[PDB]
Amino acid sequence: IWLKVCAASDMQPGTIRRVNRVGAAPLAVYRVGDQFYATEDTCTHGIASLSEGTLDGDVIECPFHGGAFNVCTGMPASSPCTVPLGVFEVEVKEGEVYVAGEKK
Amino acid sequence: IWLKVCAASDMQPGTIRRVNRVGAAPLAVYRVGDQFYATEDTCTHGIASLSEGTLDGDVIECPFHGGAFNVCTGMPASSPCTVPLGVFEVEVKEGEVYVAGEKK
Amino acid sequence: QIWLKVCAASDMQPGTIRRVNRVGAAPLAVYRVGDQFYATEDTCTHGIASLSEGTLDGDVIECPFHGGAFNVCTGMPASSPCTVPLGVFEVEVKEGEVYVAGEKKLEHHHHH
Amino acid sequence: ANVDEAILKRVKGWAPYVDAKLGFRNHWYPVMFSKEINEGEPKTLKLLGENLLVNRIDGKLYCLKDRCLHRGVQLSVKVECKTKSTITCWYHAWTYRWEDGVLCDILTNPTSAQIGRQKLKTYPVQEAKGCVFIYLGDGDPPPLARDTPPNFLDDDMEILGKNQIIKSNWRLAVENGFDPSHIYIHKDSILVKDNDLALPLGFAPGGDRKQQTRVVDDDVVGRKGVYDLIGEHGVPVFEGTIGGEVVREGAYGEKIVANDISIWLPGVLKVNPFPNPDMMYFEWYVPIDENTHYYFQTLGKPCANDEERKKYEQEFESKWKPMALEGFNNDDIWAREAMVDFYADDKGWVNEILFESDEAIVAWRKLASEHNQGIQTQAHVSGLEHHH
Amino acid sequence: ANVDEAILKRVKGWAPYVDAKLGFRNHWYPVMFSKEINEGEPKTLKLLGENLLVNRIDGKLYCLKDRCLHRGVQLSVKVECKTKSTITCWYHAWTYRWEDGVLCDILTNPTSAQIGRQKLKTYPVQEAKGCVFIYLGDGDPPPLARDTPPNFLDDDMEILGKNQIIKSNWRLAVENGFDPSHIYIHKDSILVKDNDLALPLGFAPGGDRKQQTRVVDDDVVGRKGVYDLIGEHGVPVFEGTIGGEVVREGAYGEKIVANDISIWLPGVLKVNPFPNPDMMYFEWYVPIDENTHYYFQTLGKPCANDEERKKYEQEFESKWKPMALEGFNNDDIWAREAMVDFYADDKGWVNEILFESDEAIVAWRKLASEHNQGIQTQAHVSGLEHHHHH
Amino acid sequence: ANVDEAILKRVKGWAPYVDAKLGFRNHWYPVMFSKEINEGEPKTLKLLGENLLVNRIDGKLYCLKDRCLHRGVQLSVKVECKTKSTITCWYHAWTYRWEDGVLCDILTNPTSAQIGRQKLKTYPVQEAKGCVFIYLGDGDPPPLARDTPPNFLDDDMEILGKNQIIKSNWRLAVENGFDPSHIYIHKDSILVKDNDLALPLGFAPGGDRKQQTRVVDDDVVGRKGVYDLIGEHGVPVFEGTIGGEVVREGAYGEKIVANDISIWLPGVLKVNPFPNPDMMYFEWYVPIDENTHYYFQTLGKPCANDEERKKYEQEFESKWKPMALEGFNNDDIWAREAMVDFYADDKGWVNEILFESDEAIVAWRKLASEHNQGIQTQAHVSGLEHHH
Ligand SMILES: c1ccc2c(c1)[nH]c1ccccc12
Ligand SMILES: c1ccc2c(c1)[nH]c1ccccc12
Ligand code: FES
Ligand code: FES
Ligand code: FES
Ligand code: FES
Ligand code: FES
Ligand code: FES
Ligand SMILES: [Fe+2]
Ligand SMILES: [Fe+2]
Ligand SMILES: [Fe+2]
Repeated sequence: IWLKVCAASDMQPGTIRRVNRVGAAPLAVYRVGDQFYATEDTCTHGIASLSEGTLDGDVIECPFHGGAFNVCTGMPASSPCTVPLGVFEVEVKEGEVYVAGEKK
Repeated sequence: IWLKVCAASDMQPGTIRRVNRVGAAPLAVYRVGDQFYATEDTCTHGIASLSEGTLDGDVIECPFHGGAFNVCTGMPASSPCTVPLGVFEVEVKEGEVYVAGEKK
Repeated sequence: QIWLKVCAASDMQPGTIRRVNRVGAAPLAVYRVGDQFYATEDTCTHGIASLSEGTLDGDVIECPFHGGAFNVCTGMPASSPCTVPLGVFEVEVKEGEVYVAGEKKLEHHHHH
Repeated sequence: ANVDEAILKRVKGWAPYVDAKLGFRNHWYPVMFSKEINEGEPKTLKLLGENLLVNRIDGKLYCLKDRCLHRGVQLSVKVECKTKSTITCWYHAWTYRWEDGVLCDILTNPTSAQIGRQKLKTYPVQEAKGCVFIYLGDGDPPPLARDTPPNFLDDDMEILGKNQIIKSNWRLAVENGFDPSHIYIHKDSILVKDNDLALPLGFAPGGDRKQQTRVVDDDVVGRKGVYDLIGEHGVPVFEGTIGGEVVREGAYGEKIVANDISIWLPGVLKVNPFPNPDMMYFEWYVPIDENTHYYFQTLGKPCANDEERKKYEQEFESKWKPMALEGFNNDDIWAREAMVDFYADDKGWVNEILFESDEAIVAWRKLASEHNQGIQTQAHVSGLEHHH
Repeated sequence: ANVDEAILKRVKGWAPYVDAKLGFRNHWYPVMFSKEINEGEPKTLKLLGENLLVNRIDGKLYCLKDRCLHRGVQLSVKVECKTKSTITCWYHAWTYRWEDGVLCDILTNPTSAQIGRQKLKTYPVQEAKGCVFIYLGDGDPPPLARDTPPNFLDDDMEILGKNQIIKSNWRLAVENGFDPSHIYIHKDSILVKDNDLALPLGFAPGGDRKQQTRVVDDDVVGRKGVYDLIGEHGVPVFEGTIGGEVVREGAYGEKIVANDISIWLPGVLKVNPFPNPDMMYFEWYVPIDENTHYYFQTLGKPCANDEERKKYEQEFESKWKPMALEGFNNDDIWAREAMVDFYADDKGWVNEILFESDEAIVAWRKLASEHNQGIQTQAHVSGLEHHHHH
Repeated sequence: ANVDEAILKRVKGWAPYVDAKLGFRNHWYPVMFSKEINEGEPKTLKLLGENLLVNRIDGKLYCLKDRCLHRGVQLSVKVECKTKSTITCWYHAWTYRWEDGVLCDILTNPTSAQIGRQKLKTYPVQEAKGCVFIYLGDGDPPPLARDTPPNFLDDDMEILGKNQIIKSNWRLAVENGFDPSHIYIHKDSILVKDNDLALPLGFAPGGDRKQQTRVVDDDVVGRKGVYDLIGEHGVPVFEGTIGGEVVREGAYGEKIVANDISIWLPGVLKVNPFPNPDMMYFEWYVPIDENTHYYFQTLGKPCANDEERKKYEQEFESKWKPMALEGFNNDDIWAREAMVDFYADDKGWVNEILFESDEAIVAWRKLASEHNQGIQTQAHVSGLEHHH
């Protein structure tokens, strides 16, 4: 149900971590300041990896075409992206990062 | 010879007032500060009502294509207007505005 | 005629240009950058304009025809469309008198 | 914005209209006649600058954008409908459902994560009166009645018509059609003579500006249009004079047509009655791109049975189509084309010198500006843009 | 104005000329021959980007802009001249007087307030030497002589010629004509052989810069032009060499032609004498739009009586026109077309690499820049734009 | 700077490539076959937007820019080669040497100070395998091998081909050729049936991204390119399905071709073996201008002597050329043209929706952006600009 990803300190502020899942689409965990968020890693506009894009605040910018998403709502922030990203709630307990295994 | 327009006080500086004359073309009365002026209401470049335009200082801008005239001289101030506007004598007597029946 | 007498160093104001016509040869241009004097061919290498009729901006002369420019010290192009270097002629002041060389400098017998 | 901002600022009375070079989005538009598209035979066309594909499956029409999501090629370059309900792009085999445009399969990679996660744009299509209408807009469409002139959809109204592509912006077409004084170009029409029509050369306006037209802000179905009332208190001109001398005369026929003329959004004119006392005429000027439009002509006549419809169709083909739709309106075609240069650089919208009868055109420009459901932009064509 | 400011800033010596892509406004221009416009038969043409209509009424020519004031359609789409002195637009019947362009009537609404209050643009028209000149400018025109080359208007000068549309900016035609060294493209012209002409391949300049030309800015008639004086101190080239070996030779004929060449505003060349020792040649490069021009060719030969005039005309039709105007000048046509791409983006005006004989062209660019009577702009075409004091 | 900066900023992963609308400067490019240019017979051509003139003097090829330094006219309008080693502009007789472009004489003015002080642009030219290569770059050129695919220059490799002008930007041609899934468009090619080829419809990728290709930047001769390895872990698709039902199958021939496909800078594809198990295929997409390219097709087959070379040529003319170069690749031509509209406004580089097999193309875009030797600009064409 919940996926233990890593220690909060494993990620510097403003970075993104790709979380692979056997037999499933990869996820991207974003560290925005001291807050953590998660979405599907694949941009809904193509095959780009959002974990290889640029994070500006709480908005992830895709490396391929400049499309963007709000990592909290998963809603498109910039064209050409139109299909909402799958969001996954994350929780940090005892300095450990956990991401819901179910798209919620 | 003269027509009763309105009370000089009913007009705020920088405002326009249309004067519909029975059996004749309409006129426009402009209040530039504390001085009053009058011209034909119809723009010479078409069929627009100048009283529906914008007054900037002593220049009236037509709402149709942006043409403009100096309300004192009736001369064109902005293209596409090229034909002088008919100016009518204005007189203020005992707190009331009066406009001459015929142009100057 | 190795050295051509141009004028008195005091007859030229800083930032000015003077044309030096020569019998049987192309004209030269003498530039006064501050207290120093330089010289090159007067004819722009890009066409038939006279650089002495151009505008001097520091040590860069701008051609009046197309806006091309050169460095008066090196004679190298400073602005397009100029691409061919100007011939540079040595200038010296003897007794406060400006003299320009009759032959241009060459990549001969000098620093490597 | 499709026009220079300096120009839009000048035309304060109808900037949205002047900006609507590509037409108005979110409205229904007729593009062809039902008989032109048969079962399983996809048809191409361009509407509001967009390339579209229309197909008839089990009798019902479906509309897909004619541009593959992958590399942007038109699917129509080489149509491949491999199953009754889909169309496969000829390039990399991305396959879409006509029903909802969903990318349901990719023959070149059946395991692609894109399958079921992308959707090709679709538009609502409806057939009425033998005409095919496409809602070039987003979201659930409004009733077709909103975008059609009154009575066009009347149960007993039998519609017949003609369609073709004309080289002029759609607006020049609209304005010419609703232009009260353009009647002058029809003075020598064969219809006027052969159908003994009364036709003045123009009108000497009467009454106030407000009485020259009748704007309809809302109909029972939300229609938006303007009626030309220049003939209400205006004086029909039958003798054209120059320096007091008569140089031309109107037509003193006995048949009175065009009792009322009205223009409706998104851009369709209704002339009643026309070209004969017992008929009704409607014509659309559909935006194809900024330089062309469909000139969709329709003639209507109430018919109670099949015998009347049969008789009507015979009269249409043998008389009304060639004498009216062609013999009359052909002059409207080159007239529209004559205004192209003046407005091509968008400067005509500033330099035009209007006279009295143009009150009708002005009323249309502002009604259109105030009630259109959206301005089509080049971005809608290539792909809406937006950066956070 | 009509060109990128970055480029104009670079051509400090003749920016106005480089900016005059559409030609110079306020000058007279020949557009057709008198015999081409008949009584009551309006003719269309485009001059400086403007569509015009010319009509002959009672023998006199009148010019009206071919664009109705109402919806901007060309009146010529369907000409309706309902009375001798007017033209009625085919659309809504706005009617204009040929003599002053005043909107005198409107058949679709004889009560319109616009009647008598609007005026369609008119342009002065004058016929001279069987040529139709239009003053494409505003206000009362200057005398025609100001915009014509010396002697063109001489009483005894019989003028004959041809006109056609050429695909190149007018300036490229001008500089091709006034070019001293372009004479090379004419080395194989039939006129050279068939009329036994003396024609060098080029010229080796001599003297100083100012001696290369004669700038005329003191002409009592107001004429403004430049005389090409390259042959005055420059030895003509009759033997073209490469590496010292002669590869081409000029023509060694008896007839001496082109003693003097001059270019005059607004853009007319005079070659004297040419194509024969007893004749004078004049050619105009009239701007139609930024890409085209009328190549108005005129040939003059003094004549005292009708007999001489006819002999001249017969001679014109049989020898001059086909051997000179065509056999010689046709090479000038594709020559100016060849320069289009280089100057199309306006960059040619910066990257051109000129040589000695272009000194004449440079003088012309400066004279044209300083003495033109106005820069035609696209705004003049669509409708002047302005907000007065701003 | 050939593309709107806003677009370039969006494609951070390969901006240089998207900007290279006119191609990459400082690379060798084939433009014609040796047998097409004869002794003292000047040929005109446009490469990377520049008009060029090629000539053969004493058997050696020379290339001069086809634009007189004087008034910028093309010398080719009326070629005048007065001496064997020079060309004289037909206008004012400025004469240049083919060998170094130096303005050596001026017939209209032998005393001109410009003589010997101006130089017309020249470009290195090299003939190899019967192909004429021009180095459209500045300074000393690198070894030809750097800009040619592996084995093209092998001693025994006999090269035969065809060349033509295609109306599409060069990059669209490159991506179509290196496209793993476009193979779908060749399913009905006569080459497949007539040469008993095994040809799937597409590929279901396997393994990670890194494994989808092999980026080559360690080649000793300096060539830079990408190998398409989608077939190493990817399940070739032979049964195309829609809704799970087979609607089309690939070709089950015995001959195995295209085991390896690679694209190399400046823009040449290598398919091996093809179109036969014992042959090698290479094709260039040379930029002529922003809208067109030369489609330089070459087929190589090892030959030990003249008897074999002659045999191969006969097979080429009667089979390979009509069956492969044309019967197979003709579809690649209209395919390329079909993508023009989408990418013409440069918006397609932003709105394209890619899928898994495009991983190869993306690798090429990055390699090209990183290893190209320069971006050709319109300034290179009109004349480089720079202000002090
Ligand atoms: C030299 C000699 C003759 C001519 C010339 C320059 N330029 C010309 C232009 C037109 C006609 C003849 C000539
Ligand atoms: C498989 C089989 C043949 C080809 C291919 C993939 N890709 C190609 C690109 C150009 C020419 C031929 C081919
Ligand atoms: S693949 Fe992410 S914006 Fe296109
Ligand atoms: S109607 Fe007033 S500016 Fe045109
Ligand atoms: S002549 Fe000096 S820049 Fe051209
Ligand atoms: S462009 Fe249609 S599937 Fe690739
Ligand atoms: S456009 Fe000429 S009268 Fe209306
Ligand atoms: S344009 Fe070539 S010599 Fe003048
Ligand atoms: Fe009509
Ligand atoms: Fe000539
Ligand atoms: Fe292919």
